[PDB]
Amino acid sequence: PVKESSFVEKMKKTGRNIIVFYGSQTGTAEEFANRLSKDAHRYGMRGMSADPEEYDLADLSSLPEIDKSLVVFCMATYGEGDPTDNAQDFYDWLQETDVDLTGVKFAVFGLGNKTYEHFNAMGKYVDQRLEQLGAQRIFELGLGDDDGNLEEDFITWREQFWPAVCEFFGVEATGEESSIRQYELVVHEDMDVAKVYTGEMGRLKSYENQKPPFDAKNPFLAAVTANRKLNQGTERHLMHLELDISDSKIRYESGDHVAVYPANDSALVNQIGEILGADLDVIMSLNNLDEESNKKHPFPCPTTYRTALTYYLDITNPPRTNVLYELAQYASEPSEQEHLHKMASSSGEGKELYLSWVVEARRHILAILQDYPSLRPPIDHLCELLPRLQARYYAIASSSKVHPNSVHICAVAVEYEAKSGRVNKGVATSWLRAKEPAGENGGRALVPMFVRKSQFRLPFKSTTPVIMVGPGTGIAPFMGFIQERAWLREQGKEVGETLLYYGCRRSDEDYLYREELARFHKDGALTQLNVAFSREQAHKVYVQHLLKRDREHLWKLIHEGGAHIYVAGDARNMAKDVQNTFYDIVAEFGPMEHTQAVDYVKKLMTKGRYSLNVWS
Ligand SMILES: Cc1cc2nc3c(=O)[nH]c(=O)nc-3n(C[C@H](O)[C@H](O)[C@H](O)COP(=O)(O)OP(=O)(O)OC[C@H]3O[C@@H](n4cnc5c(N)ncnc54)[C@H](O)[C@@H]3O)c2cc1C
Ligand SMILES: NC(=O)c1ccc[n+]([C@@H]2O[C@H](COP(=O)([O-])OP(=O)(O)OC[C@H]3O[C@@H](n4cnc5c(N)ncnc54)[C@H](OP(=O)(O)O)[C@@H]3O)[C@@H](O)[C@H]2O)c1
Ligand SMILES: Cc1cc2nc3c(=O)[nH]c(=O)nc-3n(C[C@H](O)[C@H](O)[C@H](O)COP(=O)(O)O)c2cc1C
Repeated sequence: PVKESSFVEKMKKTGRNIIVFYGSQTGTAEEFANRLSKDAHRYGMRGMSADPEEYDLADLSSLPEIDKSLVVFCMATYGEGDPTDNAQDFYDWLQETDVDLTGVKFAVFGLGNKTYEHFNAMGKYVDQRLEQLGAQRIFELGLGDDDGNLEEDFITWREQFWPAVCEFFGVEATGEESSIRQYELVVHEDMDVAKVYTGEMGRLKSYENQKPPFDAKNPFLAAVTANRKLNQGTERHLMHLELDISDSKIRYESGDHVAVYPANDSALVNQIGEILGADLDVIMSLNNLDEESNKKHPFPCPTTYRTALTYYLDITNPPRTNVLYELAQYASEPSEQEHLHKMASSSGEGKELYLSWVVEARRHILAILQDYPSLRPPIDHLCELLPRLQARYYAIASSSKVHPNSVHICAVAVEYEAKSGRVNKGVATSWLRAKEPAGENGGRALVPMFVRKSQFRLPFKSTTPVIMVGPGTGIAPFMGFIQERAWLREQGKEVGETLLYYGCRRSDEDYLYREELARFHKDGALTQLNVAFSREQAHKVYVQHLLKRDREHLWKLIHEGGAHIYVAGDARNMAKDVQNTFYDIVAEFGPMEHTQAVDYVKKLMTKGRYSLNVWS
């Protein structure tokens, strides 16, 4: 990327004394950064949030040139305790630099967690490194946990952070409070249709005029060739889709991920407009009131409210506390204005109400507008407050050795009864489920997508043994692994053992790729096809039980055969239980104490022989 000029100079030229950097992948850290940046005004200060990737952090050395200057880092962790893609350069710089940061004042809030090994790795590193470099910490490191409730961890940290800042710099709670807007509304009663965004992510008309290379800013509209129901029963809906990436020049390997940009439910969009009495077809733009910022709009503009609510805004996840806080002013019934205002509390009934009535109940914006009927905010402000609609990732279920021009997806459609009382539908899966191949040329079901390279890969040597554990939709990446493994064999190569440990409720309910797997097994592509049917008997039978059963042979492949272990699917419980079972296997056949088995297994991970492709 081409770097922006010195952030320190921008701050000087714009009267800013605090800058907040975000290492964000799915926007969580980015949003916290903006919240902190906006907070500054309430304390006699002025800040800006910034993407570290667009700057050279070596300029931190010049920050002391600004009086009462301070830098805050909101850093989330990804991969294997890595830094977010956008924080890679900063991370590389921190280890390599020897620059002296004497005079620099900092604070760090990490978006870390517990269902992962190095929980909050990045956050801890930045906070530690800046100090080593000579900078002085102005407030304790924050350790947020997305497994419980990050929002609340942030609220807690934030509540103590500002007072600490005011006391150190000797500033007053000046601003106190008062509704402030980041963007101004400009309605376009004309506008040449050719310059109105209709859902594209980057360059205007980029969805209609496709031009490579394609990525997150320029997605490729892949035609949906196939979309079929995978499960045999009716309990749920599991689907297999095939996206045509021919002529896109996109490359991929088994184990990578495919991201898609979905469209919200039209009915839901319609109702929001209706309940607010807003005309959704109004063409408009929301322009930053700060003419100096590079963030000219909250989303592609000009555009209609309908398009924004459909392709650019998140209207289904529970609104964050600051959003409800800003909306409170539009609730005409006192008790309702009060509940909304108190959602941002660090303790008490207001906090409990938020955790239960909003988060736990999974109340999206429309639900709140319906249940607190006096809340009728203007459409333009709400659009400024809502977070951006994020792309959804899927473990590519095919091998490029076999399907170089097609990317496959295996997904379960999300649809559940929320405690809010309504049925919530998953944005991307509901949208993907409705995509229909059409028929030859009559209608073209297109899916905006791009590929994100992962580190989940089959061994370089075809002879290395492979142990795959992926129950449920965790089978997704392994279909690619297996197609490729079978391919290698077909190509005359010597392939080591390939074992699949799969699981589903019942063979006649949701045994995904039943036919394909049976075929691969029959042809020898799969050395063993171990399937745990969890509900075909009174007790549970899970993949870990099969692993325990085969402990002796697996240990042989692991300790003597240099086998590679892969775990995909549920990251919350399955992955951990599977990990624990491997601990026990190693502990028995080592032999060695549990503590040592853990180390042994954690080493396999570091040496690239124990990989994960899990999610929640
Ligand atoms: C690297 C990676 C790979 C992935 N690979 C796959 C894959 O191969 N296949 C696949 O199916 N998915 C996969 N996912 C999950 C995928 O990205 C989507 O999250 C999933 O398909 C649902 O998206 P959605 O937009 O339909 O749902 P959304 O509208 O985004 O809603 C999902 C949210 O709803 C909530 N939720 C769901 N069920 C309930 C319930 N019963 N009660 C309360 N809350 C609930 C949760 O908070 C969840 O976060 C992957 C994720 C990552 C990060
Ligand atoms: N937030 C929520 O409330 C919520 C609720 C449901 C699902 N989800 C999400 O939706 C996804 C469901 O994916 P899926 O359809 O592919 O999986 P799935 O069908 O639910 O499960 C696959 C197989 O794994 C078994 N299993 C359950 N717990 C296990 C454990 N601890 N260890 C080993 N095996 C276990 C299941 O048996 P049994 O089911 O009989 O135990 C089943 O046979 C998950 O990634 C999850 O994050 C979220
Ligand atoms: C694919 C994936 C990998 C993750 N890996 C880690 C990890 O190694 N350590 C950790 O503490 N959290 C991990 N998390 C959780 C994030 O750190 C946490 O959800 C954070 O709030 C995300 O912030 P963001 O939206 O700003 O990127 C992971 C989340 C996803 C989706």
